[PDB]
Amino acid sequence: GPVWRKHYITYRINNYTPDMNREDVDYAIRKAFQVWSNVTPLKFSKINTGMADILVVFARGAHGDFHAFDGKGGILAHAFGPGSGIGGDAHFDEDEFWTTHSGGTNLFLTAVHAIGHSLGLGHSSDPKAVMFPTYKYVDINTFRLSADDIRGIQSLYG
Ligand SMILES: [Ca+2]
Ligand SMILES: [Ca+2]
Ligand SMILES: [Ca+2]
Ligand SMILES: [Zn+2]
Ligand SMILES: [Zn+2]
Repeated sequence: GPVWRKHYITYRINNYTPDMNREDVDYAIRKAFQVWSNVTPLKFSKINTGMADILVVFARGAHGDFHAFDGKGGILAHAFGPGSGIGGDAHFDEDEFWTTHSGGTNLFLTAVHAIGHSLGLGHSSDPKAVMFPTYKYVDINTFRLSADDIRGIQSLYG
């Protein structure tokens, strides 16, 4: 389905979770975009004003779409495929406790998955894939895209 038809993509962090230090939110999101720029021709840039392609939002409960969040647990985040307006945007449930580590829900790992959707990927049935729909903590020692994820993204880009 839909893909970005340009190589320079922008993102903006709409608001910041109080669960984390501001700089750690910025870094987690930046690093998550890097995972995907490493395996595609895409370039990602953070902007702080105006309309970005991919808006990163922390929100809880009903927050303006059909994908209302459900309090702590269950659904952690959701994202829209490429397109105008809400297309591309990535939403993170503030009722989770976001972190840089194994405690709570790791923001970086969740953002890698969400951004996969923001770039046009669907879910994988392979539990080893980052696009599998259940969160799995892995350290940034073992984390890597799986073959399934790589094939998926290169079938869309590059
Ligand atoms: Ca958008
Ligand atoms: Ca939730
Ligand atoms: Ca929170
Ligand atoms: Zn949403
Ligand atoms: Zn998903």
